[PDB]
Formats: sequence, C-alpha cells, structure tokens
Amino acid sequence: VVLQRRDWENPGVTQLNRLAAHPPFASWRNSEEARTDRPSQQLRSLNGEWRFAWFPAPEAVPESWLECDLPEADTVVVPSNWQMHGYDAPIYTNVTYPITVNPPFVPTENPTGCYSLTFNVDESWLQEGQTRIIFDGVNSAFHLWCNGRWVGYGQDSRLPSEFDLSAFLRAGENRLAVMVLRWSDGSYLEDQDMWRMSGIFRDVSLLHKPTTQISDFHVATRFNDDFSRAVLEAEVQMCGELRDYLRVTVSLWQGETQVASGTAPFGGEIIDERGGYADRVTLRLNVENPKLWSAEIPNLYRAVVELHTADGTLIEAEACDVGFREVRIENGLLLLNGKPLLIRGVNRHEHHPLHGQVMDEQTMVQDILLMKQNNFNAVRCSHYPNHPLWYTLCDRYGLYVVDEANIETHGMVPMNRLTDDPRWLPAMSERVTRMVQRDRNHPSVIIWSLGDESGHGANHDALYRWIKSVDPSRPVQYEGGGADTTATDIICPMYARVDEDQPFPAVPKWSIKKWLSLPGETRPLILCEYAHAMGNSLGGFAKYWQAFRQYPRLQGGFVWDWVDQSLIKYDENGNPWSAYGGDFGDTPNDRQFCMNGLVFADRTPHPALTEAKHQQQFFQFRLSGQTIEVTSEYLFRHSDNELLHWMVALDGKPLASGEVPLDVAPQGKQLIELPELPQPESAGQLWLTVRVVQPNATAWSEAGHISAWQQWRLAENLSVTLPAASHAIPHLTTSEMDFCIELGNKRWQFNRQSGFLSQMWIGDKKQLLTPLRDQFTRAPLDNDIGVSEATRIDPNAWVERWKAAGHYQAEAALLQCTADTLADAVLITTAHAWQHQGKTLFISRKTYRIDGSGQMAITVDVEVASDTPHPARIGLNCQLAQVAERVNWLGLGPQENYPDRLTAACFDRWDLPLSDMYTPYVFPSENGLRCGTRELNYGPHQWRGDFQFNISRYSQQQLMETSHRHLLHAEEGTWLNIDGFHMGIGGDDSWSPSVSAEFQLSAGRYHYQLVWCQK
Amino acid sequence: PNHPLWYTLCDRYGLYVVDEANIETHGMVPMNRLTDDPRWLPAMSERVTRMVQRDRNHPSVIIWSLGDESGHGANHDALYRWIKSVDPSRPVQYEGGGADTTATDIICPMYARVDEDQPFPAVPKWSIKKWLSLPGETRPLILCEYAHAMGNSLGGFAKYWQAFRQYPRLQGGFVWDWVDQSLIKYDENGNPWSAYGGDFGDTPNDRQFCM
Amino acid sequence: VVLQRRDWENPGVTQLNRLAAHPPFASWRNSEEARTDRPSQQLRSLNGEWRFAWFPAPEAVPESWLECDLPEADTVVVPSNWQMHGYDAPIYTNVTYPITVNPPFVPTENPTGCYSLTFNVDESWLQEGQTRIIFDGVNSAFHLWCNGRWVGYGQDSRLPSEFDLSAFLRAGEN
Ligand SMILES: CC(C)S[C@@H]1O[C@H](CO)[C@H](O)[C@H](O)[C@H]1O
Ligand SMILES: CC(C)S[C@@H]1O[C@H](CO)[C@H](O)[C@H](O)[C@H]1O
Ligand SMILES: [Mg+2]
Ligand SMILES: [Mg+2]
Ligand SMILES: [Mg+2]
Ligand code: NA
Ligand code: NA
Ligand code: NA
Ligand code: NA
Ligand code: NA
Repeated sequence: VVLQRRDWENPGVTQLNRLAAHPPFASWRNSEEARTDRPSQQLRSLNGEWRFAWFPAPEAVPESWLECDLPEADTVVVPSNWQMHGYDAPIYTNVTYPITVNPPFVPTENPTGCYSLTFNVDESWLQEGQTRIIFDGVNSAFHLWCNGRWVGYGQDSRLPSEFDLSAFLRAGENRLAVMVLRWSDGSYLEDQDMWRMSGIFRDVSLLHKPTTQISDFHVATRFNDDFSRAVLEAEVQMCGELRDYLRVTVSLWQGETQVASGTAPFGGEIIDERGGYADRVTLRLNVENPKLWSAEIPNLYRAVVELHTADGTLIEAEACDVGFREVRIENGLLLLNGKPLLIRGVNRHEHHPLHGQVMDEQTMVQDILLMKQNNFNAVRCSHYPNHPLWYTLCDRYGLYVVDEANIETHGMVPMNRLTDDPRWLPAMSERVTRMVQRDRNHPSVIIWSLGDESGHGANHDALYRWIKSVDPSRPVQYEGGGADTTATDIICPMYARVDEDQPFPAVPKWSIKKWLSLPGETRPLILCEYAHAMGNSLGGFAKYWQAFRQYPRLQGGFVWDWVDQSLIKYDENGNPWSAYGGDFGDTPNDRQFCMNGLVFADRTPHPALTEAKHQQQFFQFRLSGQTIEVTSEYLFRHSDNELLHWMVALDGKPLASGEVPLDVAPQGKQLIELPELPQPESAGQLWLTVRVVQPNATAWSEAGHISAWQQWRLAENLSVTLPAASHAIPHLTTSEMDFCIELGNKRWQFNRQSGFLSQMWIGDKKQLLTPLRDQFTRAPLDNDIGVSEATRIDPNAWVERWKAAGHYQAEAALLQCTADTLADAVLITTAHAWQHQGKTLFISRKTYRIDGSGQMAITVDVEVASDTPHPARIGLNCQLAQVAERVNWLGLGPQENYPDRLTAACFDRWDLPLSDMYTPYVFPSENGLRCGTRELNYGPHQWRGDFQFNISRYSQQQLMETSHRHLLHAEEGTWLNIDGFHMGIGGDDSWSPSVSAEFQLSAGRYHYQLVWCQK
Repeated sequence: PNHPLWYTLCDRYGLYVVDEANIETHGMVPMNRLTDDPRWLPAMSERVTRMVQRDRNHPSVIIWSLGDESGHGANHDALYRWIKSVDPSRPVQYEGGGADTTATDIICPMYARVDEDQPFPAVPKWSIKKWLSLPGETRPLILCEYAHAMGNSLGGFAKYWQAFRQYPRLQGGFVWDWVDQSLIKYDENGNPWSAYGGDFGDTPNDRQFCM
Repeated sequence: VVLQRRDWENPGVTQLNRLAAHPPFASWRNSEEARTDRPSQQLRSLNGEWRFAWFPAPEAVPESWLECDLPEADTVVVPSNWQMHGYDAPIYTNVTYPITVNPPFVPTENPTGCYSLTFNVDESWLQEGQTRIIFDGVNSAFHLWCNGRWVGYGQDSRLPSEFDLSAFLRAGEN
C-alpha cells in the first residue's frame, strides 16, 4: 500500500499513526531527578552509527531492506544531512522552488535515503508501559518500519514525529527501517532561503512512559499590577484509566528551596452542558514577590509535575524551567513585565559549515555567547521551529525568542496561492498547532510567528485566531501580505527603510517612522528583518538605531542575519575552502545570496558585527563641559557589574585616564564629573574615549568585557608653527619622456606622456611597481551588484550603472603636464580627462610640490559630470614595491569602517599586521577601508592629510575578477588605495540601490590634499 | 447544508436562511472534546469551508452557522475567523459553549426563557431580556432554537413575541421545529401508522423526542 | 489498499481525489439557456434505478462486485436511504452516539451499501473536455470505482463530492 498510496504527494496526508504533540518529556520515575534535570533512564538516545543507503526514487528501494540490512549500505553518523556525506548535492536556491511548481506533485526522480538501526531493548521496557520513538527532525517526509512491520508516516521537517513501538518490539535485538524522501507535498511549504538538504538531521530517541501517564501540561503565570504577586497556573492532562486515587502535585522550586506546591485529584471544572474534562486538572500556586524573567536577568524556577496516588506512590514526573514574565501589547507598545521592549534582535538559521543543518550544543552555546557579548537580546527562529535545546539555552542565558512555524511558500505566484487555499489549511494548521503544543512552556518564547513569505491568505487569519484562543500570553506576528494585515499584532516589515518610502503596489514598504502614524494605525512596529548583512554591508545601521530610540512605538528589529550559510569544500590538495550557491553543481542557484551573516560560518566576526554591538549598546552618553551623563537603557537591572573607564589622548598620545563605578538604576541617569585636565604640550586634537567594562565574569562573558563605548572631540589646538626652513633645493631634470626631481638620496619621476608619478627612489631603490593614478571605481560590493547577473542584467544596480557609463573602462587622457622650479621647491602641474565614447566623465587637476625637506604635497581637484552616475570613490592608487609587516595609522579603527558604517570605530593610533587590513569576505570585493585617517605609515612611507584608505596584496582588479576568496593570490608588493572621498556601502537591502543620498558622491567638485614623505 | 434546490426556492419565494455546517458532537464528554482538539480541525474545516464555497452566492443565505451543539473549542474560533475573512457580507453565528462566545456575532441561545434565568454553571441560559444588558454586552439576540413544539406544546409562545416586539435588540428566533420526524410503518392489515424512536427495534433510543 | 488503509477510521483522511467545491454549475454552451436557467445538455442526472446489495461489513464485500453485477443484488430507486427499503433499521437517538464513543474508530459490524449503475456516455464527451461525477449526498462515507478502477473516497454526508471520470470512461457501456 505504501508505494501505491504516494502519501508524499498528498497535502491531505501529513502523517499516519503519529502521536499528539506535547512539551518536552523525559518520564522521570524519581522526583529529585526531575527537579535537578538530570538524565532519565526512561529517555534513551538512538544517536550514533546507523546504516544508510541512497536511492534515486522510492520505487528503486528493494523489499529485502525492510527485513534485512543491505550489504552495499554504509555506516554513517546520525543525526546527519546526507548531502554532507556526499550522497548527492545540496541545492542553494532563494525564492524559486528547487522542484517544478506543480502542487502537490514532486519529481519522479526523488532522492530517497534508507536509514536503518539495529539496537537493544531491555525486557523491563516491554513488560509494562509504553515505548515510543521520537524523531526530532526528518527532512522532508518518511515512512517507518520496526522489525519489518510498517509503523507510520510523518511530514514537517522541523518538529518531532513520535510513534508507539510497544506492539512492534521484542526483547534483545530490534531493527528500524526509515525511508526518507527528499521531496514531498511538504516541500511546497518549505521554500526558505537556505540550502536545500534532506535526512534524519535531528536526534532520534526512545521514550518509556507508564500506561497511566502525564500526556500534556501547560504552565501559565499571571500577575497583579506591580508584579509583586503571581499565580502559577498548571493544567495537566492524563492518559490511561481514570481513578479516584489519582493525584497531580505541581511543586515550584527556586534552587533547592520549594516555594509553592499544589495537589489535586483529576476532574476539571464544568465546561459545558456535558460536564468537564475528567482526565484533566488545573493547579494554582500563589507566588509572592516572584523573581521575574527577562533577557537582562533570566531568573528561572523549576516546576515539577508529579503524577501519583493519594497515598504518595509516584507514577511519573515531568518538569520544566519556569520564567515568571508577562508579555502584552498595551496602547500600541509591546511590554515585558510592564516595560516597553527595545528589541536588539537577529535572525538565526540553523547552519554548520561541516554538518549542514545538524545542530550541536557547542555551536548553539557559541552563538548565544557571541550574541549577548555583542548586545543582542533577541533571536528570531528563521523560519521554522528550532532544535529543542535552543529554547532551553535561551531560557537560561536570557534571549527573547520569536518562534516561527515551518511555513514558507515564497516561490508561489502569487505568494498566497497555497495559503489562501482551504485545501492547504490542514497541512498549514499542523505546522502552527504542533509548534505551539511543543514550545508553549518556554519563557524565552515571547512572540509566535505564522511563518514567512507566504503572502496573506485566509489560512493565516484562521491560524492567527487559533493561537490567540489557545495562548493569550503571547502576541502573534506575521509579515506576509504587507506586514500590517489582520493576521499580525505587530507591524513587522522586512527591509523597510528609516526615512525612505518604497511604495510598491499592494505591499508598500513605508518609511518605518511614517508607517506608525498611518490613519487608524496603532500597533507597535518591530522589523522581522532589516540591515541585510551580505558581504561588506550594514551601511546606515546607525540610522535605524537613532529612530528606534526616538520613537516609542519603533521597538527595534531582527538583523538579517546571524551566520553565513557557506559550506566547506576541499581542493586537490585537501585544503578547505568556503563554498556558496552553484559550487556543488546545483542549478538553478542563487550564488552568494546564502551568505548574509554578521559572522562567517566558523563564527569569526565580520567587521559589521562591531557596528551592531556599538549601536545596540545599553548605555547612552552625553558630554557637557566636564560632565559625562550616562543613561541606562536596561529596563529591569541596575548597573551592578559595570565601571566606566575614561581616557583623554592628544592625536593618539595618552594624556590622562581614570575609572568611575557605574551606579545607574534601570532607565536612570548618572552624572560623572571629569577632573580638570592639564592642557596639552603641543598642537593637535584632544579626544575623550569612554568604555563600560564588566569587572566580573558572567554566564555569557569574561572578566573585563567591554559592553559599550563612545568618543568626543575635546579642545583642539591648531598648529600655527612653520616647519624649519631647509637649506637644500630639489633639482629638476627634464627629458622628452620624464620630469625628474632629485633631493639627496630621493628621486621622483613624472612620465610626461601619461602625466603620472611613475617612479620614486629612496637611495636608488624603486618604490613603485605601478604608477600613482586616480581611481574612481571599486571592486563591487554585494550591495553594488544586487541581483544583477551576466545573463540577466539589472540596469538599476550601481555596478551596472557604472559599467554602462564606462567608469571601469574609461582611460586617462592627458591635458596638461608642466614643471616649474621655485625658490625652495619643484612644482609639477597636471590635468587629465577620463572619457567614454565622446563623453567626459571625470577631470582631475593636480599639483605636486616637492620641497627641500623631502616632502611631496599633492593637491587634487576633481570634477565629476553631473549626469554620470555618482562614482564609487575619488582617490589615488598605486602598487608599492615594499611588503611590510605592520600598518600604523592615526584614524578610525582598528576594524574596517566605511562612511555609512563608522560609528563603532574610534579615532586613535592603531597598529595591525598587514593581513588584518584585508577582510576575507567569501565573495571578494572592495574591503578593509579605514576612514577619517590623518596619518598612515607603511615601511619607510608616511602619508598625511584627511583621507580614507585600504592597503593589501590584492588589486581592485583581482578582487573584482575573482569570485571566491580562496582563489585570490598575493600580488607583488602592496596595493594602496588612498581616497579623498568614498561612497557609502548601503545594506538596507541587497537587491536594490540602498546607499542613502548623503553618502553618494554627488557634490560635482571635490578637493583633497596629501603629503607623502619618508620617515 | 441542505439539498441544493432548497436555497434556490428560498431565493425565489423569499425566506432568510441560516446555512449551518454539518458539525454536531453533542454526545462527547465534555461537548467540546473534539472541537477543541487540533487534530479534528482538518475534518471540521472542510465542513465549514466547502459549505461557504458551495452556497456563498445565494441571496437567501444571510447568516453562516459553525454547526450545532459541539461546545466551544479553539477550532470554532479558527473557523469563525476564516469565514469572516473570506466572506464579510454575512454575520457568523454559533450557539455552543454558552451562546455568547467569541465565535458568534449574534447571541443565539437555545430555549433561553423570556423572564426566567436558568443559571447553569459555565453555560447559563439567562432571561433573554437580561442577557442583552449584561456588562459589556452589545450584540443582538436571536434564539437559534426556542418554543420546543413537542406534542401539545407552545405554551407561553406569546410571551416571546411581546418581548421581541418591545426590545429592539431582541430580534426573534427559530422555533424548534418545523416537522415531526415520524416514520410510516404498516400493521398486519397493511394499514399505515406513525412510528417513532424504538419502533424499529432500535435501542438505545429516545422514543417520541423525534417529534 | 482500500480495506488495508481503513480511511473511514481516520479523521485525517476526509477525501481522496475529490475535486474542489464550488457554486452550482451546469456548463451551458449557450448564453440564452444560462440566462433562462433552462436545462443544460452538459449536466445529466443519474437518478433512477440502480443495483444494490447490503452487507454487514466492508470485509464481507466480494471482489467480483468491482467488475460484475452481483446476481443477488436488487434493483432500487436512487436517491434513497436503504433503511427506507428495509435492508436494516433506522435508529433514533438524541444525544448519545449510535455507536460506542471511541474516536476515531467505528464498529467492525458496519452496514455497507454496495450501489452500482451501468450507463452510456455520449460519444463527444470522450473525445474532448472533462466529465465529472457529482454525488450531492452520501451518508456517511464511500469509495468510488469506475469500470473496475478505483477513483476516490469522500466524507461529509451533507455536501457534494465530485470526481473526475475523464480518464476512467469508455465508449459504450460503463
Ligand atoms: C531578493 C529579494 C527579492 S527576496 C529577499 O531575499 C533575501 C536574500 O538573502 C532574504 O531571503 C529575504 O528574506 C528576502 O526578502
Ligand atoms: C434533551 C436536552 C438535554 S437536549 C435537546 O434535545 C432536544 C430534543 O428535541 C433538541 O434536540 C435540542 O436541540 C437539544 O438542546
Ligand atoms: Mg503528504
Ligand atoms: Mg524567502
Ligand atoms: Mg476518514
Ligand atoms: Na522605541
Ligand atoms: Na539569503
Ligand atoms: Na569579486
Ligand atoms: Na425586537
Ligand atoms: Na428532537
């Protein structure tokens, strides 16, 4: 009947013989074990070495497999995705379905994974009670056999599927056979923007329950107006024979102290004309002055639910962590424990570069520590229920969670084709209902989400109301169909900009500030997705946070996203490298769009992470005279693990410093008076830097952790002293092809045909490998490119506008190149025009003044045609002959920063190895810029002025021609790009131009000056 | 849902119709055991949605009903909202779980009395006059069933109509019911007679309660 | 598959291969006929004399019935309730379920009505278009075969169940 019914092509069949969903069970038979959350003898892991065989279609699986192991099969670790073992290719596609859109049908060629296990079952498990098997995650559908006999079927890749094996098992040795289909009717609701994989990728376990058992339990906490009193309400359901002697005790523990306890027989209150639930009981416990749960202080109690006889014989105990907190929306504000939240959120997919979509405790803990260390307090489970341990860790470490149903139909046309179709309501309903049934007792879950990018259909409205009816304790959100539909309590747009409207027909993305005040609108706004962190991105991040802080009903958002979905591949030499879409032969694919993270797949931070940390700081600062004002944005805690370090420096030279403990009440202010600082010995700018340091280690951070910082300019003393007049005069030598200038052991050469400095000598060693030339382009960022491809041009993308205008191929044409000998200097004057097919794009006019001190002063004046697309940069570049170890600069750093992403950077004296001056984005682009730089040092060279720079072994050309970082080769010498001006990087999204007007180079005329010397 | 011709005739002759989904779980303990169970939501959804899909163009249909005597469960709320979303042109009513739940636009009790309260726990049947003015209550009241016309009955019928006429928000009701459910049997002489519960050897049965 | 799956004891299966519900259709090929609500040549009644046999359970139904009329069957009027023809007793109960309350299961003794019809289909219906069968009311669940081949399954006694027969029908007798 199995191959004949084809249940994986029927949205009316999502399971067969599957047990009801429920909160995490362990069936403890000792109450103390339940309290302490120790392992349970009744819950066994079936994880480890299994048997696996791959087949092209279910029709190709031999019947012998049901009863006997296939000799050709391999021994593989489970949980796993079989693409990660190389059995077939993972596919990266974004919107377009990885299969033909023909609901409910999938392809006849349907990769089929045949898993099997031979394992022991102890006799005690079969004499009495119930033995069930739990598959936490199977992608995407499966049939189950036990000892050759058919058990059942399950769909939904992201929630547990449980089956009763009581009648199927024998004492001693048993064999499970699992046939896992890659594609099913379930796949139509699983079109998330991620790698498409398959297999048994979450834990497998056996659970023993007594016949008379706790089958469900719900925990609720309600409060008085000031949260000084709480009632814990626990509804408990049983299965088995009802008996007068049966009791439930719910006890609440704070550590080893029992705080409250309730005991009752079964039999609920009257519900309707037919009575009540005889198989249910509700316990109500009073808690005075409850310690409240939040992301700031994740206070937890332990609830123990004991099923027992009147006389005190335990039948079984279940348990959970309890966080006392109230989530509600009032007067248009999302409140936690009566206070308005500011969501410092991030979207997080379950991704490992080696193990695919299999999650482990270590990786989960790594992510949480990094999140909190970078001032995140919230996470969205994009876009499916997570591995059950995730919620446990969010409960205990303290993160707000949006729990999201595994429903995404992005690739449908229109997007709501299935979600507005009542035929798909049953499949949809199970993805929502079984999520709520599983996760409703986790305090970390504060908001339910109906899924992602599935338009808005009537099925959403029905399921929205279902959740509101079953769980009034949490708001329900959903972005589909324009982010403010009748199926959402929160306006939750994706990539809506701060000030700029994007008025798409039917689904406009209004300016978030404007959206709040639309006629009739009263809801809070929290972006489900914003600041698309794809490659060199997060430009304009500060603009969001300024708006979040100014507007009460702008309550933050979730960054897209946490971790690059790159996968490890190996080259001919067995060296690992990071791969994206298309690198596995997968086609169609969406290339590097799988990498949008604040961190690399191995959890190394992108530069953007520090900008997020700084903007999401919990302390705000103002300076007035000698007074620093510190304001706390904590809602609940006092600053009892914080001290303020202050430092004053003159152009990087430390002048004074000190510490002051912070004592700020939540949302309070502290004034700190700086001591009178002695005036500087010399000329320059004084800078004040403050840092908030955490003296003590926490559960989530080490001692000395810096949580916040800020900088101000103090007094500036402008240099008025003239440099000592030298007695030497540079000597000009002229040929037909060159102007040469000599001073001591120094020599400069200007090519009279090109009009550029072609060479410089110190002693008689060449300093340049490539002449010093103007540069108006950059190796395009992911944001510059957008969705543009060679086969499908998007003429609107910045890269295509520059290409079509001829920016990348425009050649310098010399207009003027003269030399004059002065009193104590040689003056070279040049003029160039960059042209494309008769059109002059840019004009550059320069003077180079070389004096008797050996300093070369370069003055640059650029004109940009008003009708050419604004250029990516206005600067100079050259390839230096020198390769030096260190890069030393006075400017913004230490990390990579761009004009619209530099708030996190501090002005100071920085010194890094050359390799740190390059950011290894997996898709190579312009990278490693540092802005606001007044002095740059590299080997013998020093440049002074007010510029942006990057410096590395890779030319802009190589960066733009190479599609993977592992294929980059260090070039001879060092490429230096020194810009007077550089365009913003953008990132509000990565599929339309997102660089704000104020960060585009539109001024028409530009001026900058540089001094080049040897030190 | 009725035979399709019924709606054609109500359209043409002129009767207001309440179209009711084929869902009644009266015998469950408690009455909402299935309708509050998410696993029965798919079966229930089809009985509601396929009714609306079939009958939504009939002018005679003025109100949708979610079924009858199935308590009040979360499945009712889900389906209430589905209809409200798909067809804003008709109010949705449903009596289960106390006749004034979040799954009904109309207070629609059965056998609520005019002046006399019947304060059953959980699901009281208030005096219809008193029900209207309960704190916070603003909805119209139309009994889905009243005046149980079993045998020699309809005593006090005039008391309903006096109240309907006096109170604007008391907008009437549906008598229970139109036609005796008796079946013809034949005796030894071949003579026809009217039969009720039990007369076909059917047991357990509810005797003359079908009339 | 039919007896093995027991679709009538699974609330997750309420139909198989059933077409989407819709308002009353007649597929007129003339606008004036549609306007006047006059009969449509494309909508045919199958009401009348059918073949019928009663069984105490679906397990008691012989395989031969799928492809050949059972000689012991009677000719009865359809639409009908088979209790009104005297094949078993009608049951009057108010609140208490007529069956043991044990969801999703029903009694193993489950009265089964086997209906059949031999009919002709107009030639032009086989060459082009779509031919569907509509059952306006079947109490309480049913499987459908056409010319020995299984078509689908349906529940809900009070709404139409419709099935595409286009791939099942033949020239002449069906
Ligand atoms: C490219 C847009 C049309 S869709 C856009 O794609 C992004 C790519 O990372 C993300 O998946 C977003 O969730 C989605 O809105
Ligand atoms: C007998 C009551 C407890 S239930 C009562 O039974 C009546 C009998 O005609 C009707 O069926 C009503 O709808 C029902 O409420
Ligand atoms: Mg299916
Ligand atoms: Mg998507
Ligand atoms: Mg069924
Ligand atoms: Na705000
Ligand atoms: Na992506
Ligand atoms: Na590149
Ligand atoms: Na009235
Ligand atoms: Na009756």
